[PDB]
Amino acid sequence: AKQSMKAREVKRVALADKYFAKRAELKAIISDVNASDEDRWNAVLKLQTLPRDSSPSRQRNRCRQTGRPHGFLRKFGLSRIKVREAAMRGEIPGLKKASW
Amino acid sequence: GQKVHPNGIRLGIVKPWNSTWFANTKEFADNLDSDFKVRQYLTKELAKASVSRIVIERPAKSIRVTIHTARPGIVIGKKGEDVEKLRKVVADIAGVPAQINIAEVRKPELDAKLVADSITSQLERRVMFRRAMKRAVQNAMRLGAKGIKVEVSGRLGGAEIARTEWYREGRVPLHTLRADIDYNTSEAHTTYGVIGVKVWIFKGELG
Amino acid sequence: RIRIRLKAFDHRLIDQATAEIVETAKRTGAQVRGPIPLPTRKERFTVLISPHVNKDARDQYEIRTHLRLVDIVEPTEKTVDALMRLDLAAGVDVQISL
Amino acid sequence: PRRRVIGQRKILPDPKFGSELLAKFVNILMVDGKKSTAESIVYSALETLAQRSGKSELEAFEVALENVRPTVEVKSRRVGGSTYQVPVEVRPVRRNALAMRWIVEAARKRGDKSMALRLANELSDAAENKGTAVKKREDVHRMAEANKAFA
Amino acid sequence: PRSLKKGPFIDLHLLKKVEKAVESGDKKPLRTWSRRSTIFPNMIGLTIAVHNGRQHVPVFVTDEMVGHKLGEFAPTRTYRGH
Amino acid sequence: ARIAGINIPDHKHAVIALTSIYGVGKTRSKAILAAAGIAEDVKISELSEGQIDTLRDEVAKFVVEGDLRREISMSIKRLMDLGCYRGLRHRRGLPVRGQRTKTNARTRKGPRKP
Amino acid sequence: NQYYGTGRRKSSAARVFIKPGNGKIVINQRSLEQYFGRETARMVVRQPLELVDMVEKLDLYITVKGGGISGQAGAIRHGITRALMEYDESLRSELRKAGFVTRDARQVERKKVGLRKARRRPQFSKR
RNA sequence: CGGUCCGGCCGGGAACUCAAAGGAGACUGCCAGUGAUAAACUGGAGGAAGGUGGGGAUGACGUCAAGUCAUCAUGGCCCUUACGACCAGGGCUACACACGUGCUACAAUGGCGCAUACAAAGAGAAGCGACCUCGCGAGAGCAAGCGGACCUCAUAAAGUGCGUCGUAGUCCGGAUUGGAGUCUGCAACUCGACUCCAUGAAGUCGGAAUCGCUAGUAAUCGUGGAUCAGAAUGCCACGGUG
Ligand SMILES: [Mg+2]
Ligand SMILES: [Mg+2]
Ligand SMILES: [Mg+2]
Ligand SMILES: [Mg+2]
Ligand SMILES: [Mg+2]
Ligand SMILES: [Mg+2]
Ligand SMILES: [Mg+2]
Ligand SMILES: [Mg+2]
Ligand SMILES: [Mg+2]
Ligand SMILES: [Mg+2]
Ligand SMILES: [Mg+2]
Ligand SMILES: [Mg+2]
Ligand SMILES: [Mg+2]
Repeated sequence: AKQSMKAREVKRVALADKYFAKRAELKAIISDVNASDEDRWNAVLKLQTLPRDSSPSRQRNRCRQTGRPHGFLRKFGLSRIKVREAAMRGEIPGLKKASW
Repeated sequence: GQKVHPNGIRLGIVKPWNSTWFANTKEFADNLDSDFKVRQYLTKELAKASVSRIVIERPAKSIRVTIHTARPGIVIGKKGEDVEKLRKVVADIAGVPAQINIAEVRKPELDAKLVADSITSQLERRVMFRRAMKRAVQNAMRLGAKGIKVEVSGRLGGAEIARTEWYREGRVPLHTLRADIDYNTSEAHTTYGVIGVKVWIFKGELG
Repeated sequence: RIRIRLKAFDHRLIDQATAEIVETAKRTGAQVRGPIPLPTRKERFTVLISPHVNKDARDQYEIRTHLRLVDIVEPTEKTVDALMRLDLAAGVDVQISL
Repeated sequence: PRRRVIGQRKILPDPKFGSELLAKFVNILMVDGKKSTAESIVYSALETLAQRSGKSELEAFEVALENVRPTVEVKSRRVGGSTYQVPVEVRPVRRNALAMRWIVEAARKRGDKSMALRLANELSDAAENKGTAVKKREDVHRMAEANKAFA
Repeated sequence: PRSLKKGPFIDLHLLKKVEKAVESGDKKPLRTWSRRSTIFPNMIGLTIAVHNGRQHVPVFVTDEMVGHKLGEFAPTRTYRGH
Repeated sequence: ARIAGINIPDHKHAVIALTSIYGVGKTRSKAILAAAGIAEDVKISELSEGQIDTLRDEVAKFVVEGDLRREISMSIKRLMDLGCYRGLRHRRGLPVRGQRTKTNARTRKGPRKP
Repeated sequence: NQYYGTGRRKSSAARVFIKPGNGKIVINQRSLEQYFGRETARMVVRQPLELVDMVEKLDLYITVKGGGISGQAGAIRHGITRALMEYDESLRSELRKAGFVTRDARQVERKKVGLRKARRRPQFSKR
């Protein structure tokens, strides 16, 4: 990916970290069946207002070396290619060419 | 392109892992990242110091970085000021309190990575690539390799078309899993772009 | 009573470590119900070997997470203490649980 | 099999009658690896035949097979350039199998309701030579006969 | 579509703008980008210029357009024929 | 054997027979049967007049046959009038529900001409 | 004394406990007729016994985990054979002839990258 | 083996399954024939496995200046108040059309309905989410348990046993579209999935042509995973039947 893309991702991550609780509460309120309608509406409005980059579903899991927006693996936090590179070198622990 | 990485195919067989630690699915990625960063730092810093294999072992929230280098004295410095700076920076990178060991690479001409680095250096400072390769081959033979291959590729001597040249003196059995095929790569960023140097040093058969 | 779970990736290493732990246990106190083998969590990751296209080409890696249950059922004062500080650790995750 | 002249696989004999041939037939019939259904169907067919014929369960089947069992069939050559449909005296292991296949095909083709019923009908026809399998066999024979010129 | 418990969505800015417009009763088509917004009963009578990527297509809001989203009446692709 | 306008198959089982009525499928038919007090297995042959009447009444309780058609059609018309994306799709004879049209729209597109 | 045999076939792992006298087949605390509804499986289970002398000569309490039906049956058969061998040892001659001592090594072939199944390749459009 | 909540659940037991760790075992080693007395081949015994046992990983020198400067690196050139950067909306989902690869079908070896048996492999803490309640259902509410051979995903489905439909464009087929919804997520209009009710296209085995597969293979049946908030008929795995 571009440096710019990476930066954006970082920013998004930061925002999520910041607003997690603030937005989480709102979400909870919205969910609440035994709660006021107006209150719920207000909560929703607040959520809408909040910066979108603070939403965790607006984060694309990039490779932590390259920034690749695809071929991702959460075990490693890397692009497939990068994992392969690491794997060959011995830099991922326990990982080895599997056969069965 | 279809040669499985000699290190990687033998990783449970006759090769040790560089990263030797355990982690659960949450932190594993983070750990890996940390390792990468520290490797990068060491690479940048210990460029003149002929470093080969930097091993990362992290028990009890504390890293142990066993660096394998041909020049310990330059990496150690006087007493341990050089080491101290490195260690501190590693710690900073990681988060945990760090250690940093410095293993001597006796016979550095038999360490593949080192050889590759040397070749790359030669390429950079504008010598005949082929000659350099030959020299490397000779050195390995002298030092006692059961066999060595080295392989340079792309933009050799400023040639427009990209040639890939390689000398393989001795026995270098890549298919044999029990073979200690110590392999590594290094990229020479010459005036005509990249010359990519691979090297395989069959140090011996194991059992 | 004492439930010691060893998790690691290399099997030889875990066996050695496990053995060491058992030895530590036995000498300093009593009981110890042996190195129990638990099922190896095999983590198959299939990745596209290529940087671009060539999907049928692939590398299928795995992370064999080996588990070893020690299980000690007689906590002497000397012995209970010993497993925390004395044991040391290589590339192993040791989870003791009382 | 360019190099590997090999021994064929030893099937389990049919559970009800202990007949290898019957088992083979069932297998042939079967689709989607549903031996269970297929075998049941076969059994039903056999029963039906027995009810109709009155001879036996397996004997009748054998008889039916016999009347769709091709003595000679055709095979290609191309020696010089054009076609030569040389007849060949088919092997007795294969012969039964071929017949069975034909029968199955006939059953598949047929307009009756249940598969088993259709199969039974086909068998009956074979026994009295006037169904589809029998016709096929006849055709094959004719083909062979015409090309008996080549031998 | 959107859950009945969660309440029908409207873009906050558009809601405010619409309210203002209703309050004044001044007409004059509202420039809108948020196409993802359920039309309200209060929005009936107004003209809202819903974005279509390129331009703001002006939709006169009818009584029949309520439970619909704004972008429904604002076709983004301009296809005629091959 | 008339119910809610159209005729119903005399041989077929009630659950299935009912399904013939526009606006009842399987589940609704079943429901109707339940309401009546009839089993699913019985046919319209061997089904009494009184029995039938109840069923008919039950069916009437749902918006069925011509009424349903009128309703659905009306909805479509409304959509068209709106000129909402959906309406546009309807008018064009292209997939409303968000399918690919590049390929495989043949139901709504119709059988291809060139 | 319990003459016994471990039986495995496909993913099933039967374990057969033979005891002399009579002949009742208990499969997972259920009858042979209950457990295996299909006849073929039953036949397979009984096959070795049939081959050897048995009418009311030995009971067999068995339990089988794993696999499906046919595989399970096979496993059971294998176990039975093993048990017989343990009991007598001279029965091997017959068993061998039958092809029954043979643990059927056929496991399902792993799915292989590129191929849709073990061997089925995807459809090949040449141009 | 004793006790009974007839549940391995509980004393217990280390047998068996099972779980991994270390071994033994397969090498034409042995017998017979053929073969130059050689290699070896054919057959035979033993053996779980037989002649590379099965499956995988393993891809020589090179080829196609094959693919990738959009993983990443990188020579060169070019842009540098724009070919850089931030945002909102739209598009990548367009649709006379043509091709590829799939799934679902066309049905009775089937569907539908009720009862009932048998898997393997996995995944899971911003997670998996029993039980109980509400909800026809997708799901909702409360909420243990479990970084997991424990708890959960999670009742395998084909199958089997009864019943029904009786060859129909049908109780096949499910497209399509109307209505009502559920969940995710600031947000489901463009443009998600799944649900319910309704709707019920084409399609009755496919022209020329053409692909896959030699065994636990094909065929068929399901199940899991990865990425992923959500969203697979794709991919990667797993077993069943065969
Ligand atoms: Mg960059
Ligand atoms: Mg996302
Ligand atoms: Mg390869
Ligand atoms: Mg209807
Ligand atoms: Mg399969
Ligand atoms: Mg090899
Ligand atoms: Mg945007
Ligand atoms: Mg696209
Ligand atoms: Mg998942
Ligand atoms: Mg149907
Ligand atoms: Mg038609
Ligand atoms: Mg083959
Ligand atoms: Mg998902």
